[PDB]
Amino acid sequence: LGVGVQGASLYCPQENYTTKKQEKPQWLRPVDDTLAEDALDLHIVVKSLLCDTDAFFWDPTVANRLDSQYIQTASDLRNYRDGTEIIAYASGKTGSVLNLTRQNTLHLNRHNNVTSIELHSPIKSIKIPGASESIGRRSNLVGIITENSFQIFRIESVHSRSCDVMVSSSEPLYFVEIDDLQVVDFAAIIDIKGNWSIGRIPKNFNNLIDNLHGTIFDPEELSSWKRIEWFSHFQKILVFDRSKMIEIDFMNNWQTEVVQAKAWSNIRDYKRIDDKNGILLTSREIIIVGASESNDPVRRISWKHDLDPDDTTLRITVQKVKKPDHILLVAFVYSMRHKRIYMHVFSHRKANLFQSLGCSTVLEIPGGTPTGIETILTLDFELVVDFLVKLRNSSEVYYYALSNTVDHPEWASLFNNADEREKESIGALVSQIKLKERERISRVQNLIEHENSHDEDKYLQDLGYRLSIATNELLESWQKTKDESIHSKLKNLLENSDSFASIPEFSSLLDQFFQYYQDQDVTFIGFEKLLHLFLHEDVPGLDIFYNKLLQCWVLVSPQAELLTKEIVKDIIWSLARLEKPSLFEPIQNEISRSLSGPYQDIISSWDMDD
Amino acid sequence: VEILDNLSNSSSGLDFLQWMCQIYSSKSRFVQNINYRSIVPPFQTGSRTHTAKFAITYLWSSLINCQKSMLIDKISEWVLTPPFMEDAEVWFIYASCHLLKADTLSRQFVNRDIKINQVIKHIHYVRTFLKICLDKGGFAVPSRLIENQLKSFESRLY
DNA sequence: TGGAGTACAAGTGTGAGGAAAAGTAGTTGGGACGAAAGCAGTTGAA
Repeated sequence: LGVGVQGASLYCPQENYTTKKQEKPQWLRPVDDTLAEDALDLHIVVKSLLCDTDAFFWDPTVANRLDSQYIQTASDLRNYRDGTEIIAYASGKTGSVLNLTRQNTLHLNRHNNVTSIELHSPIKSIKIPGASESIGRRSNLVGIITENSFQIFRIESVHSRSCDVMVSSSEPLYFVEIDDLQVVDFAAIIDIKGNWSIGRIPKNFNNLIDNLHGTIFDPEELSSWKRIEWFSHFQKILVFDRSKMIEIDFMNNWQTEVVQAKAWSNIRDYKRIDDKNGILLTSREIIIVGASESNDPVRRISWKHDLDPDDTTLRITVQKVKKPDHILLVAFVYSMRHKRIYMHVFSHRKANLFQSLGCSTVLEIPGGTPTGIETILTLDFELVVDFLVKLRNSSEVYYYALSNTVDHPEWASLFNNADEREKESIGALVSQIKLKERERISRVQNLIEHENSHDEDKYLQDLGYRLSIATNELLESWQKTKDESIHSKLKNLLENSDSFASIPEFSSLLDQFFQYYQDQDVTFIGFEKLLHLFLHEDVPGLDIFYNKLLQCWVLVSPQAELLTKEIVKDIIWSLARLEKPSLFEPIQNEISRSLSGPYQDIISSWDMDD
Repeated sequence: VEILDNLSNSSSGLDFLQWMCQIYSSKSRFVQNINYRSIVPPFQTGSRTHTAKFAITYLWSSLINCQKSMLIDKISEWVLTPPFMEDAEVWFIYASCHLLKADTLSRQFVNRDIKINQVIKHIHYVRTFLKICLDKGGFAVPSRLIENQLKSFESRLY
């Protein structure tokens, strides 16, 4: 019994240095904050398979599609047997076909036979009630919820010689009132959209609602998410919407509103922890582990943690970890929109000493978002814990253990036509390039055969001569057309700039060509102060620009050289804009436009102010 | 938590909670009619009839910080100054500050006419601040178990 | 070996959406240094 309570509420929130101290002067850390002390706790997935099989909104009424818990059947009472583990999941086309043992990790068994009982309605929830330790035994009956009816299955004498579970069923009650029910729990006790009733389970499958019922119907809650749970064996129930928790005990006529969650948060999920005292609630904006009180079994609102994520689709599952000194309660919240879990570690001792340790987060598989996560009970400081997930938009279920110590078919469905006459007609082009490339690896190889020849020194003396007079031909039009009052190509010669075999020479040759035009109507843009845009560093030269690609394309090409040469021989001819006039030509085209606009755009056009 | 659990050149979080409780001290009434956007009461505002959570974290984490420094007079001088007449948790802290002086001074360092009666002053401050704490609303203390510790301070004194 | 029906895309009008920093909407805080004397015409009733 620590001290800092409200009576009504009780907080240990997110790293805000919790609100109590006893001042126990015992030289033994003389403080008992709700915050505990230990080392870290990092978690590591053990990824393994178990089994297999408009969008701007989401349906709250659909709950799960699977379940996994140890079941002890009817014939295990008289005989020695105690506890068999099952997993029952929906399958089929629209989610309509509901269908085991543990070696060291939970895997599907030897005879691995799906017991496909057939329905004609969409599966929307699959859950057991659980068990009791005051009853001493385990329940051997499970109930499911569909759109058209409500069903109860009864698991009778699970077999060990054949690994086959024969299943029995009750009467699927259809709807007398046309309103879609939401949640089942037993501890046909069901919650319809706005009202509930108690259903009676029979003993005879060889061939309903009791005389007491209640309702919580709110005219101003709009959602279709409800929930029901039995609380603390008194035959008290707890009923939920997204706005309040009502406590109802149908033993008497006694109804109390406990949670009222309209103002700043909402009720999101509610797991009843197998501890018959402690039960964990997920609100929006806070995580609540409100237990039961020994005086009146009504609600011991215990140490709750302010969770940070704000969302509309959060769930929770919890696993108890039973140590001989104390009881842990790790709580796993998960969302349907992204791929993350969020955990927190609670501890419990004998004097209702609920505490808190810290939080951590890990990730999931990149394809989909999680939609159903369940912990295997594991039959019951180096904390170990294990569980199964299920991701939305994939029908696979994997198994995970946590210890203390991107392909889309839409891009596939865009290619690959089934047109066999058009198959090689497309495929000719991939064989057409088998010809055109091998010429290019061989023709510049003939330029690899020659090395700085005077015969190609002549070929580059001939190069600039048809660059000089071609410039002298491309200059002499622009002077006479200069009075335009309202740049060029450098691909005019289609005889050369194909078979020139030196990078440092032509870099000098264009610098030899740059120096020639001291006159007007001809300026340039320098390559070496601009060629760095591909390497994203300081590249002050054209000759060292090759030297970067020289070490770069060594491994990934057969003989690796003239391909690297030809692209460097391409880019300077790819920026073939060396045909700027002098400064006069755009400056005289500046002055013409401001004359044409009115005197209102004179003051609007002023660069170079400060 | 980041300043306190950094410990290198740290303000230990206590000068920052002092910054929070200086510029967000607002004794104004919660008007309870307007829709609220981007503020929420229970963790970030401090209106009248609701002590701010950074205000009571500044009171817990400077009591615990002053215990670990062995200045308790200076916290007991501050908690004196704000008589939060609407809650019981501040009065439990103000009762627990005097219990820490009544714990520390009850060693007697002998095996003294002023050493005796000062502890009786702190024992009487605890019994009267815990009473006015318990008269207020919901803050359930182990009021039996604390009386076993006050008597134990006097048996060491006799 | 010309016609009857018909989905794929080139091509043309209707309003509906998006955003921000300015202003304005209701509560609460707050503004206003004086308990002196013998004496006299009128005036009490005898």
